[PDB]
Amino acid sequence: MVISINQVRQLYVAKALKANTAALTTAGDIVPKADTAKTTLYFQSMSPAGIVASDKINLKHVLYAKATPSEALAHKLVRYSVTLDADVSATPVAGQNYILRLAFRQYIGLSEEDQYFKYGEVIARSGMTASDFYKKMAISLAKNLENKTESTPLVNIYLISAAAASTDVPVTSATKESDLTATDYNQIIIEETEQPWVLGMMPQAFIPFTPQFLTITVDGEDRLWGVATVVTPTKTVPDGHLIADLEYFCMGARGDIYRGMGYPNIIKTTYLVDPGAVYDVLDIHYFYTGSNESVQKSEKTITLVAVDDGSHTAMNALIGAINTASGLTIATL
Amino acid sequence: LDTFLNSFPTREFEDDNEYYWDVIGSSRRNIPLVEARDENGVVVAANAAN
Repeated sequence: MVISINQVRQLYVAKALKANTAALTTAGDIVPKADTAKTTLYFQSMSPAGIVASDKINLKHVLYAKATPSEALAHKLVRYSVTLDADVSATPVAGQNYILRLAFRQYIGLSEEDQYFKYGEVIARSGMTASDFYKKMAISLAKNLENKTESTPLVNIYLISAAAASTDVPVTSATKESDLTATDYNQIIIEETEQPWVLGMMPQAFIPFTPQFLTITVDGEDRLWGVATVVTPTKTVPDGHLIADLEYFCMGARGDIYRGMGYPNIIKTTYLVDPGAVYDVLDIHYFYTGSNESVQKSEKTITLVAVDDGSHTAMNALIGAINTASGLTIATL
Repeated sequence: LDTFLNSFPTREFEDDNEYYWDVIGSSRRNIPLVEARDENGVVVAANAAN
């Protein structure tokens, strides 16, 4: 997760808050340290190799200092609801080929902005009702997008029966109409998916989409049958993978910048962020001004992560300590 | 004593006025320490800790 820096960013993990430098025993233990006059602030953190101290912050040169709740960094998974509009026809018209399109803004493995489609075919006959249409359209979509052949779909397909109205019925490339035995299917939902993530190689990223409907002839008029409305998300993607990458990149500012390049001849860094946990972040932007003739500012920032347990307890205590030490007025989560 | 003083050379001046000569010395220094203090400005005693 290579990022843009105001000349530097440093990350220290607040795995545990201790009162004194003597209590720093485990890796991740941290203590905010400031003098009694409150001229400078620094952090003493226990690395796997002894305690390390952060840069010293001249508390007159602090540009801003705010903390996040770990809900701001979460990515809701977008999901639409597809439905055939009662205006054109509340039920499929025989003989017409219904072709649904999923307009993706990137390819599966690339991040450049492009137009990328996936399709779903259904040909309607004299007796086919709405339920059977959604069924066959869903299975077509699955067999066409869940042709991954290595890893996982690009979007997930479900069906909702009018009886449930809330129970998403999954559909996969293996599903077949024999498995789907309901008769009150009323829509199709299409959620985004969590794509593969690698620590310092593949950044967390999503591929949005839009369900587009091609034209059918109903009364000699080419018309659009579908309704791609956006129902509210129900699933989320936390920041653990996002934060872990922040550490992986910001540990090359005080540690080894190479990371596997000369693979046999490397230095391997131990990372304390647990991808799988949810961290609430804190950040302090400051600068160094200098002496006569040296007024140019060297702006910097020190950010700190801490696991959230619902209530942002860990970070709330950490900032309470920092406000008690440096006298700042950082706000709690 | 005459043979003693007759060993050292003699140098003639023009008057009996105080004369002076410039002295060239050394450069390489190191500075002492008056004291040291912690981050809060308290002085470090000899029985104090690191």
